[PDB]
Amino acid sequence: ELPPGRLATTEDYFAQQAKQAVTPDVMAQLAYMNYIDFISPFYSRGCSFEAWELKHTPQRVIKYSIAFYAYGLASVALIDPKLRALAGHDLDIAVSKMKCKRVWGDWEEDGFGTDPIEKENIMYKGHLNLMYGLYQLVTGSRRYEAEHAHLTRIIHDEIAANPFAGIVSEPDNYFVQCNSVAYLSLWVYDRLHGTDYRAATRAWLDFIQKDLIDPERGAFYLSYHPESGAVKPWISAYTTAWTLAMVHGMDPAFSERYYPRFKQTFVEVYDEGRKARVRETAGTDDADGGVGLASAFTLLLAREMGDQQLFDQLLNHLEPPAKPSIVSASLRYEHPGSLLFDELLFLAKVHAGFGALLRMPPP
Amino acid sequence: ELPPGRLATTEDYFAQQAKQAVTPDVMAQLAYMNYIDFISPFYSRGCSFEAWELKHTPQRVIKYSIAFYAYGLASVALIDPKLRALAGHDLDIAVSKMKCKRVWGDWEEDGFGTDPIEKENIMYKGHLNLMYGLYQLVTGSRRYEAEHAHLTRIIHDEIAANPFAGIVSEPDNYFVQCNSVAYLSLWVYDRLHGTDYRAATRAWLDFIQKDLIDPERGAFYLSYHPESGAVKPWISAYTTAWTLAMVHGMDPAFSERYYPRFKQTFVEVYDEGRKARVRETAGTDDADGGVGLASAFTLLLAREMGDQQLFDQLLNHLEPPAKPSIVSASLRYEHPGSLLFDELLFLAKVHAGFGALLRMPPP
Amino acid sequence: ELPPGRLATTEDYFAQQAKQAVTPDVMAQLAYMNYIDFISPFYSRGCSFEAWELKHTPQRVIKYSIAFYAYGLASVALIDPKLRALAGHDLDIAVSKMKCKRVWGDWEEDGFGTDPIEKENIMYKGHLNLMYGLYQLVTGSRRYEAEHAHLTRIIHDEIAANPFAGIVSEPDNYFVQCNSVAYLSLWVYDRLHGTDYRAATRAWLDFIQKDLIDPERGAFYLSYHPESGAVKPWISAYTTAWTLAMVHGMDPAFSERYYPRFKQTFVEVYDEGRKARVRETAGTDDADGGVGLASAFTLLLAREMGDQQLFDQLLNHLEPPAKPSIVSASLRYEHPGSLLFDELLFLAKVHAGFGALLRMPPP
Amino acid sequence: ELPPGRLATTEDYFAQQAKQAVTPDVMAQLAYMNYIDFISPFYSRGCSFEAWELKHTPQRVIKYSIAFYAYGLASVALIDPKLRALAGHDLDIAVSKMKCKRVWGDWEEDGFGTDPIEKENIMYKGHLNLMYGLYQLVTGSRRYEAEHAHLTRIIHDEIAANPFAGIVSEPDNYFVQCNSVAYLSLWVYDRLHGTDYRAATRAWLDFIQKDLIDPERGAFYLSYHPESGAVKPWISAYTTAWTLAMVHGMDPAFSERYYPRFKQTFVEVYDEGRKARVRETAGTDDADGGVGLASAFTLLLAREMGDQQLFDQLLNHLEPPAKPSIVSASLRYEHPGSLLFDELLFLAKVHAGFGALLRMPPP
Amino acid sequence: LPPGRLATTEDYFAQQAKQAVTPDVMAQLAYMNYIDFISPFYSRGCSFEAWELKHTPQRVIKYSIAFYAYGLASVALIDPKLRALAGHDLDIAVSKMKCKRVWGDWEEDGFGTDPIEKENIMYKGHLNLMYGLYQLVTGSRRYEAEHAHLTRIIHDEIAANPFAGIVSEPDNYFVQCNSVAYLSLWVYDRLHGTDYRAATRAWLDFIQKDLIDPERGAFYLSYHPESGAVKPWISAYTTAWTLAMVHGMDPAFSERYYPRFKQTFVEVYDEGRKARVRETAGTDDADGGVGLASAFTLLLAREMGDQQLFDQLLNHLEPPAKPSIVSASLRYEHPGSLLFDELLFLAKVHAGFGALLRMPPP
Repeated sequence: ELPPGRLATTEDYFAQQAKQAVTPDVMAQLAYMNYIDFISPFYSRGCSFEAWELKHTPQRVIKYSIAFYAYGLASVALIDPKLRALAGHDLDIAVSKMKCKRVWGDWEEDGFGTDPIEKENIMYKGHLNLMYGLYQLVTGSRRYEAEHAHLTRIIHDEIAANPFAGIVSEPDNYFVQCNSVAYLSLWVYDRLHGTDYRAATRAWLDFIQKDLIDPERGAFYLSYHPESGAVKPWISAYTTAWTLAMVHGMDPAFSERYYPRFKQTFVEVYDEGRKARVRETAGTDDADGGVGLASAFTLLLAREMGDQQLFDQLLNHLEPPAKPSIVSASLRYEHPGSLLFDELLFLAKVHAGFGALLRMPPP
Repeated sequence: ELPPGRLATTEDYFAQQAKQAVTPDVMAQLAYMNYIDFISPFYSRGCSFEAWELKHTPQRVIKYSIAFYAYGLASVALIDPKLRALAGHDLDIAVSKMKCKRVWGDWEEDGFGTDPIEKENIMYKGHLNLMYGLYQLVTGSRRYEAEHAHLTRIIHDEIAANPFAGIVSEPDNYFVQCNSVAYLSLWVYDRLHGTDYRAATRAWLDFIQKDLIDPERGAFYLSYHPESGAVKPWISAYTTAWTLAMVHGMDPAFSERYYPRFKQTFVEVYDEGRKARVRETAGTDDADGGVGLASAFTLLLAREMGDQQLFDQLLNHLEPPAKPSIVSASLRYEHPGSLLFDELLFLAKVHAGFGALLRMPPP
Repeated sequence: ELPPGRLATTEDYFAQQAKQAVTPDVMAQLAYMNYIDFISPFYSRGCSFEAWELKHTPQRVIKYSIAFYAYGLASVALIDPKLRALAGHDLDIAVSKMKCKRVWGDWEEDGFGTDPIEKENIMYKGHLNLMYGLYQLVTGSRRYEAEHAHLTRIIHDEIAANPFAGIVSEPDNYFVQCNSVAYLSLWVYDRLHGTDYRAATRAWLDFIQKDLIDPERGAFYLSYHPESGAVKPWISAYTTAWTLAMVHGMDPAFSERYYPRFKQTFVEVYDEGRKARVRETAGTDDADGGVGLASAFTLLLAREMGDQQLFDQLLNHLEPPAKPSIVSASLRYEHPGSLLFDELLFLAKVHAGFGALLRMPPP
Repeated sequence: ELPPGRLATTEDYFAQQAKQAVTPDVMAQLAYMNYIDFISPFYSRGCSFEAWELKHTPQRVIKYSIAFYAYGLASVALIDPKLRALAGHDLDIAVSKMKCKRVWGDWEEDGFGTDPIEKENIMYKGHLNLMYGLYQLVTGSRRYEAEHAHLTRIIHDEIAANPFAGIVSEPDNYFVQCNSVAYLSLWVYDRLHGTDYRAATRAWLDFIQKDLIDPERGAFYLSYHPESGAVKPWISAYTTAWTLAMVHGMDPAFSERYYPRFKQTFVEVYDEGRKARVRETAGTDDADGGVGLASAFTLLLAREMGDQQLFDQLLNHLEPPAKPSIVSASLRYEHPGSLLFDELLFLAKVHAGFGALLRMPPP
Repeated sequence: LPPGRLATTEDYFAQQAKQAVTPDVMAQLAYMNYIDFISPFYSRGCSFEAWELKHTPQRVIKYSIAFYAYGLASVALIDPKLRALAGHDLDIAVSKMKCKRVWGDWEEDGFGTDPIEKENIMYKGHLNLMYGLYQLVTGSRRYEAEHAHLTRIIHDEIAANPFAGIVSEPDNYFVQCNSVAYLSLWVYDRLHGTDYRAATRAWLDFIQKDLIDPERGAFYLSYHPESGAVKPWISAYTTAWTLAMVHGMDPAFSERYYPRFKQTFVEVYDEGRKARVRETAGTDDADGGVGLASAFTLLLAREMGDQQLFDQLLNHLEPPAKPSIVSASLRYEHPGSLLFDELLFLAKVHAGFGALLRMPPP
C-alpha cells in the first residue's frame, strides 16, 4: 500500500533507475526547481537569490542548498537520459550561483579573508570542487575545466602541507563531513583526467578512525581543532550520517563496518515499526536536536546503503507532517520540518549512490 | 445584458475602432495613467517610478508594465484620432522610462554586463526596439530614429551570428515569447524605412516549429538552452498565448493553425459557458499557475484572433473579482488578481491587432 | 447666525481689512504658526522641518505649504499694521526655509539637475521669486534684493528664449498654474524697481487662451507638453481655480470672463444652498478627485473674485468636518480633509486680492 | 501634614540648607543621576547619551536637561558639604557632556555654522558659560578656566557690538530668558576674577523693561526679532518665570516689582487653595500650553522668591499624577507630565537662590 | 533536590574531587559548543550570532566572554579529559574579545581608537586575565607577545598614577575592574617568574583607606581621581566581585570583610531555604541597579566555600529561570538578569581564583 501523507512508495523511488523514469513527485520537484520566471532556484546563471529569500534560507546554508540540489540532479541524469540535458543545464546554473558572493561572502564578513578558495574553507570549496566534477561527468562540457584543475590542485597541495589528514573550514575547525566531500571531489577529478589525487584517501580514512570516531558506537565526534588537539566530546548523528554516505562511494567496506552500530546508537524505530526518527547525540531521548538534520541526513545514508526498511520508516516520519501538495504540476510543502527540507528529500528520493555517480557513463 | 461587475460589453470593446471612440472605462484607464501629479505612471519623462512603487510592481516586471502600456497606447492612436496626440506623448514617456536604470538595471545587478543593449537581453531590448518603432508610427517624430537604427542593427547582426534562430535573454536562456517581440520590431522598422530585416522571420518560424512546439497540443515548451540543447519539458500557456498573438501579425496562418489546439489543451470553460480560465501547463486542473498570467495573456490572444466568445468568458473570470470602480472619471481595481493586471486588461480592451499597428496610417 | 463647526462669519473675514484687525481664529492660526519653540513652522530661519514632519506633509508639497503661508502673511501685513512687523519676520523665515534642500531637493533626486533655479522647475522658483517680492513689499528690507534680481532675470530670459510663452516645471511639462505665479512675480519686481518685466504677460495671456483653455467651459486643460505640442485632454478645477485667482491680479477682465463658466462646469451647490463642493474634472459627480484641492483652491478664487456666497458655501463644506479647536489660544484641526489644509483655509480667510498686495503701501 | 502622592513637606525642602542635609527623595534623585552603570546621566565624561535616549529627550532640549541638572548640583554643594565633592564631579561631567556634538549639533544641522560658540547661539553658550562658572565656584578647579575666559570675552564683545542689549539665539531670534543666563554667567565670572563684565546688566534691565515686557501684566512677550523690530505679540509664562528667577540673583528689586503681577496674570489656584497650575499665555483658561513648562518654571520661581505657599500648591499639582516611587534607594516617575520633569522638580527642591550660588563660600 | 534545581550543592562542590563536571554543567558546555554558527564558541570569527539571540547589550558582551573564560579555566582543573576542549574555547574567547563589536563602545564614546593604549581597565583587565588563563590551561604561546605588551602597559600605567590602579572611562575608578587587572599580574608572574604582582600591597592598602566602609564590609560604587570624590553609596555587586577576586591574592582581606558583607546585604528568607541580595543600603529591594548582586554573591559564596549561602542563592536564582535540557543542551526560559547563564555556569564550576593560579601545567 501507500502510507498516509506520502506521494509514492519506497519500491517506486528505488525502481526509478531500472524503469529509466523519475516518479511524478520528483518530476514536480524538478518543476518547482525550473518553472516560474525569476523566482525559481534554477531560472538563470545570475547572482539572483529570490528563490532562497522566499524559503527564508539563512545565508550560511545557501551553499549547502545549491550543493544538495546539484547531487540530486547528477542522479536524475543517471535515472532518465531524456532529462540528462536538463540536469546538465541545472548543474551549469548550480556552479554559477555557487560562485556568487551572496553564497561564499560569510568567509569575508567573519574576517577570514577576501578569497574563499585560496586557503581553508573546505565547507565551501569541497562542495564547489565536487560540483565542477559532477557538471563535467553529466555534460562532457570543458566550461569549468580550468577552474576545476586550479581548485583540485589547491585541495591536493593543502592536504600535503597539513600535519593532520585533510583541510579545516573556519581556521582551527576540522569537520569530517566537509572533508569527505573534498576527498570524493578528488575521486571525480581522477575519473575525468586519469590522475591519482585520490591516493591521499587511505591516510585520511586511517586518521579519522584514530581520534575522530567512537568505533563501538559507529559515530564521529562533532569536530576536531588542530591548534589544541581538542575533539569536542559529543558524538553527532548528522555528522556521521553524511560522512558514512560519502565514504561508501570511496571505501564501501568502511561504511558497512560502522552503519549497523550507527543505527543502534542513534535510530529510534516507533509506531509498531512503521516510522523512525534519529537522535542527534548521546545522553538524550530527543530526536533531531542541534541543527535538526539527523533524520534527513540518515534518509540519504539509508538510500546510499540500500536500506529500504529504514528509508521507508524515516520518510514516514519526515514527509506527512510537512503536508506536501502538487499545484500546477509543481511540488510545495506547507510545513517543512527543518532547513534544507525540499533539497534533502529530493536528493534522498533520487540518490543513485556516490559510487554510481563516479562511474557515470558518458553522454 | 451586461454581466455583473463588468464595465462594458465585448461588442463595445470590439466596436471601438469602427466607432472611432474608446469606451468610457478605457478613457478612465487613460485618466489613471495621466491625471494625478507625481504618482501617475505617465506624469513625466523622468526616472521617477512612484506609480510602480504604489502598485508594488516587482523591479524585474516594470519593463513589461511600460511595454504593455505602450502597445495599448499604439492601438488607442489608431482607434481615436482625437487621442492620437495624447497616445504619442505617453509613448515618448514610455520610451524615456524604459531607458532608466531602475528598469534595465537587473542586467547589471545579476552580473551579466553594464550595457543592457550590446548583447543578449532580448527580453528587455526586444520590447524597447518595438516601442521605438510604435512611437515613430504614432507621432512621425524622428526623436529616437538614431537609437532605433542602432538597436535594430544589433538585433539583426546577433540573429545572423547565432546557430539557432533568434537571441537569448539571460545568457543560455532562449524564450520564444521574447524573440517574437524582437522579430515584430524588425517588421515595424521595415515599414518605416523600406528595409528587409523581416526576411529572417521565415528561418525563425521554421526553427520554433522543429524543437520548441508540441504541434498536436498547439503549445510551446517553457524555454530552450543552446549550450546544453535542453528544452524544459513542460508546455506553457502564457508563453504560447503571447507568442501566437505576436506571430499572428507576421504570419497569421501560423497562429490560425495552432490556436484551436491551444484552446483544447489549456482553456477551461465553466459556469454554464459564461466564464473561462486558463491552465498554465499540462497534468493539472489548476488555473493560472506559474507566473499567473495564462488567463490575461489568453485574453489578449482572443482579441488578436477575433474570438469574441472566449474574450467575453475570460473577462467575466478576470474583471469582476478585481472589483473595478471609476472615481472622478479615473479607473482603479480594489483586488487585482495578478501582476500587470491593469496593463493587460487595458491592452486587451483596445488591441487593434499587431498587423493593424504595422499598417498604421500616418498622422 | 454662525453655522455649526465654523469659527467666524463670512462677513467677519471680508470685514478684517476695513476693521484693521484679524479675527480671533486667524490670530490663533498665527499662534500655531509662531508660538511653540522648535516645532512651530515659523520658529527659525534654519533647515528644520519638525512642523511639517508632525503634519505628515509629503516632501514634494512642502514648497507649496511655505508659499501659501507666505501669501497669507502678505495679506495679514495689509489687514493689521500692528502685525506687519511680525508678518515680515515670518516672510524672512518663509524665504530662508524655501531655499533649504529638504524643500527643492526632489529636483536633484528625480535626476533633473543639482541647481533648482538655473533652468526649468518653475513650480519651485516661481513661488520663490514671488516670495522674495512679497518679503520686500511688506518689510522694505533689501536682504534678498541681489538673489531676487538674479532669479527675476533668469525667469525673464527663459521666457524670452522659449518658443512657447512661459517656462516648464519638469522637462517637457508645462502647467498654467505654476506659470501664473512666475508672471505675478514679475509684476511684484516691477512695482519694487520701476522695471517692465511684466510686459511679457500679454503674450502669455494670448497663448493660454489659444490652446490651453476650453472657453465655453471656462476651464484649463491639465497640462501642455511643448516637444509634442500635446495637451492632456482633461480639464482641471484646481488648475483653473489657482490660475484665475492669480491672473485676476494682472488682468482682472480675463478672470471675470471665465469665472461664471468655471462655476457652472465644476461647482456643485448642495444642502439647500448652505454648502458647495467642487468636481476636479468633467464626466463625474465625485467632488475633490485627483490631488483633492479643487474645493480649497476655489475657496481662494471666491475670495479673490469677492464672491461671499460661494466662499461661505465652500467653507461650510471644508471646515466643520475638519473639527477645528482652539487650545492655549492656538488653532488645530483634528481631521484635515486634504493636503495643505490649514495653509489654504488661512490664505482664503485673510486674502486681500493679488491686486491689493501689488499696490501694498510702504511701511 | 504631607499631602497624598508627595514625598516630603515644603517645610523639609526649604529647611535642607539649615539642616545641612538633602531630603531622602533628593538623595534618591542623586542616586538615579549617578548609580547605574552606562545608563545613568552622570556615569562618565563621554559622548554617551543613553540616559536621554531612555527618557526620549528630544535632541534640542538635552542642552537644557544638562544645564538644569548642573544648577541643582550647585545648590546641593551649598546644602551638604559631605556631597560637595560629588556635586563637583557631576558638574565636571555636565560641562564635558554639554560640549558633545549630540548636544550643540542642531546649530550645524540647521545651517547656522560649524562652531557653536563664535557668534549668536546664546541659548547654548549662555548655559555653558554659567556651568563653567558654577563648576569653578563648587570645586576651585582651574580645569576649564581658559575656555571660561574665552567664552566670557565672546559674550562681552558681542553685547558691546549689538544695538539692542544682549545676544540672539538663532540669527534674528532674541529670547530674554536665554539672555538672563548669559548675564548671570558674567556675575559668576566677576565673582571668580574680580572683573566688571556684569556692568552691562544695567543697560540690559533698562532695555527689557522698554519694549519686551507688558508692565500691567508683569509678563514678557515671547520673543524679539531685531532685523524687523517685531515683538511676537503674546505674553509667555515660562519665558517670564525663568527670566524673573535668574534676574532675582542680579537685581532682586526687579523681580520683586513684577512677581505679584506675574502671579495674577498666569497662576490659577484651585482645589480650595491646595493646588495651582500656570497658564502659558493670555486669552485662555488652559494650563501648561505651548512647551508645557509654565507650572514647572513657576515652581522654580516660587523657590527663588521664597514663596512657600505657591511652591506647595504647584508641587501638589505636578508631583502626585507623575506617580513617583523609590526603588533600591533611587527615584523614578511612572508618568512625567512634561519635558525636563525630573530635572526641574530636582532643581526646584534644592534651589538655594542664584544670589546664594554667587556668594558660595570656597571649599 | 529542591524543585526547579538540576543538581545538589554537594554535587557542584564535589566536581573537582570526583574529576567530573555534573550533567547540567556538561549540558551548558554543549549549549556553548554544539550547534553550527549560532553557538558562542563555534569559531574565532567576529561573528556574534549567539549574543544577538540572547539580546546581550553591546556594552556587556566583554563581561559575557570573560565570565565564560573564567568558568572554562575551572572546567580545565575539574576534568582533565575536558582540558583540551576548555583550551579551545579559551582560544575563541580571546579572539572574540579582540573584535570591534566587543571593545568598540570605547571609540563610539569618543575616548580613543585604540582600546588598550591607556585607561579602559574594564576591558583590558579582563582581556589580560584571559590571555593568562589561556596559556595556563593550554601551554600555547599563541598570544604571548600581546600578553607581554598588555601586561607592561598595565604595570607602567599603575606606576604613573598617584592613586593605586587604573581608571576605566577617564576619571572613573572601579575597584572591581582593578581587582581583575591585579589578578592578571599574578597570572603573568606565575607564567614567567616576574614580580608585577608586587604592586598589589599598595593597592590593597589604598582601597581600604577611602573606597571601603569597613564596619559594613562594603565598597563605595566608584572613585573619581580629578575631584577625589567617592560616590557615597555602597554596592553589593561591586563588593561581591572584588572580594571574590581579592581572595585569590590576599585571602585574609576577603575573610575579614565577608561576614560583614553578608550582614549588610544578604536577606535569608523562606525559612532558611533561599537568599537574595540588596544592591545598596537604605532599601529592602533585592537586585536593584544592574541586577547582579545575587549572581555575583553566588560566585563569592563559591570562592569563600560557603555551601549554605550558595544553596540559598541558587534556590532563589535557578527555579524561576525555568531551566530545561533538550538534546543534552541547557536552556533557561526566563533568565532573571543580564549574564545569567554565564554567571550560573561560572558559580557552579568555580575552583577558586587561588586554585587557577596554582593550575598544574600541561
